Amino acid sequence: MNQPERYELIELMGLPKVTYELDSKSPNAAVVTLEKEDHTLANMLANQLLSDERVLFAGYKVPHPLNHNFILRVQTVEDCSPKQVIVDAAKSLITHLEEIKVNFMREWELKMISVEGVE
Amino acid sequence: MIIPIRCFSCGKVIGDKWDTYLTLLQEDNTEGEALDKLGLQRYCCRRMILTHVDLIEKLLCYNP
Amino acid sequence: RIRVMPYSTFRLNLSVTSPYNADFDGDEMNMHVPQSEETRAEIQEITMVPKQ
Amino acid sequence: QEDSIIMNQASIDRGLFRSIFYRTYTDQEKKIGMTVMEEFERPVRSTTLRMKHGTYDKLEDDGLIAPGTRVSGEDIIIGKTAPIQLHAKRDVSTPLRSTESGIVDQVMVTTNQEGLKFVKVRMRSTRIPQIGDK
Amino acid sequence: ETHITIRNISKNSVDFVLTNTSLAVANSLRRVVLAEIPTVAIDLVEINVNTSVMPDEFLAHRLGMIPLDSSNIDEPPPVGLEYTRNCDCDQYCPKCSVELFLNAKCTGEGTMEIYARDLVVSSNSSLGHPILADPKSRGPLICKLRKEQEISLRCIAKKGIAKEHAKWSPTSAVAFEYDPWNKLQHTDYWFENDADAEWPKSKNADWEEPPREGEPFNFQEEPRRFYMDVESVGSIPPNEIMVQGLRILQEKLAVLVRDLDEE
Amino acid sequence: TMIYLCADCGARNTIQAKEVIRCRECGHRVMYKMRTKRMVQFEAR
Ligand SMILES: [Mg+2]
Ligand SMILES: [Zn+2]
Ligand SMILES: [Zn+2]
Ligand SMILES: [Zn+2]
Repeated sequence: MNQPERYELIELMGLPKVTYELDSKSPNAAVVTLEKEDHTLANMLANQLLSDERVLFAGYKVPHPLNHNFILRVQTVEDCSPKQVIVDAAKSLITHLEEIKVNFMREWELKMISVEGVE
Repeated sequence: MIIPIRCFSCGKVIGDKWDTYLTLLQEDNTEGEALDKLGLQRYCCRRMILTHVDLIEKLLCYNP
Repeated sequence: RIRVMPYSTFRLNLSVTSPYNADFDGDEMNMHVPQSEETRAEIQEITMVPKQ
Repeated sequence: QEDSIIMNQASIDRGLFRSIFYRTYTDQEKKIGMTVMEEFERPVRSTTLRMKHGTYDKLEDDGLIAPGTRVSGEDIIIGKTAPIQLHAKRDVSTPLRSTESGIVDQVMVTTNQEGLKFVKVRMRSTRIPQIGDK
Repeated sequence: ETHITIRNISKNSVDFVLTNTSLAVANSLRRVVLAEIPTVAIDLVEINVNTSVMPDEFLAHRLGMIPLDSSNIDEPPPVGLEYTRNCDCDQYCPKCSVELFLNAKCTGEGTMEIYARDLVVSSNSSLGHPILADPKSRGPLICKLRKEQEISLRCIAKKGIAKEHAKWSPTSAVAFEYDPWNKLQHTDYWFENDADAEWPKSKNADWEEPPREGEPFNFQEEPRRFYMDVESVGSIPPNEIMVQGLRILQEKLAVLVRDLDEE
Repeated sequence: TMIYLCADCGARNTIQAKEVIRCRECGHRVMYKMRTKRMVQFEAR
């Protein structure tokens, strides 16, 4: 009866998927608010985003398990950017994903042969 | 009433795996252990065919 | 201070459960909304989970 | 926390603790008189008085609903009438508590003695687990 | 380099091992596969006559979970239909939703047993066709009947992800276990009388160390090597799921970049 | 007027308003009501 609409979990109600906004405090550091997409994309740009020596902070946390979104704070400090730090990250990811998407499509058919066939 | 279809915890389909189940614990002299021969390694859902009550044979006989 | 979630129960704050000597055994709790802007003031400046 | 539990939605989606809630509405046909009739006729907004927020648009020619018509709200399901231009038809028909919803399982129309008609309506309303259930 | 090292496969599950990668990505792959992976499933029934014992409400929920073929899906126009929500057509149309039929009657007097077989698609080799997990059977069970209890149902499937209802995920579960001994001590085992003595070594434990010493334990070490094991429902071939996992995971990272380099 | 159905036989009683509640080629005196047409909107959840 007061069950939020499920489809309002996978569809931005005219809500700007991403939003990039500096802070104050902190200086040279901004806070990103991706919406209707979280708990997956977020964890990556972290346990990986922190891998760039350029970084000095890596936010990430869902404010409430009812709202389907999440913030991300990055500080850096000192030259750029940090809209560029997370993109350099995202890019390093998509490309690191295929690294495995290919090995998969490569080793699959390769151990499909040993279980008979034929052709 | 009739098997749940799709176990409660996973997705493992169980609608298919009963017309065949019952034809062992009462028709092949194999144990409750026999379901293991149906790909039930997890707890899990396999307590699905096991903890089930056939409430339809005993409901179907009320003909209008 | 209300606001405002969905699903049909009253979410309230665990550290406030002791004063209401009552768990979540499916308990009910009543809500009384003020009207006039002169009481809204009383139960804000004197009676408040904080000042209590 | 403190005597409370959190349940997996995936499960409740496949049927954990899904239940049904049949409710049934009894209604006869009193007759005092003299000879005062009171049939289950469909109320006619031409000389009734009084009943609004219907809608009676869900009653058949029989003045009774047909399963399994999606009934919700304060919808009505039976219709009464009691004599007294354009006079006179009253309305002692029973509505449906808004707090309930869902379709209509089946209805059973028999005879009482008494000596008139006698209807029973049952509606089903699936109930899923929701935050706040015991 | 590598990255994956598969072991056994079957027709419903795919056991393998990740290599050069981080924890995050692992989990973030576990999740992906369990949720946002487009599939077909039925999400609307119209009943005409039903004098059986399962109520209409009870059939909808049941006719739903029964898996269907999906295969390609993300490849329109044909052999794949885009979400029925963002469709170029109005309301509901076969161009973005597959119609299904169920006209079950009774010609016997003993007892009927209607399976997933009796349904009827349309003939648009989508598909489409449900599945038949059962061995040379006819599919998952739907309902039973006695005398004259014919039911007539119109079913149409849409496209959806687990997120929207557990009904869609074509994925059973997943079975990972990074660091099977206890290198990084990411866990404090409860004794009760003797530690490495109460807890069972795992089948996947025979692929590593670091017993002996007293090195002492390391710490510059991050968790790599993850022993996953994906199992599908039977709705769509056993990966499939995995393959289509990253395809809509890369594209989820992209969304981001494009919303930051354009402006 | 409409049609009704008996608790046992089920044969079409097609009986008239204000009369007597019963059957025709049999006995007992109750009766339910045929399900409407009626293609009804049903979510699968
Ligand atoms: Mg107590
Ligand atoms: Zn299970
Ligand atoms: Zn369409
Ligand atoms: Zn009869």
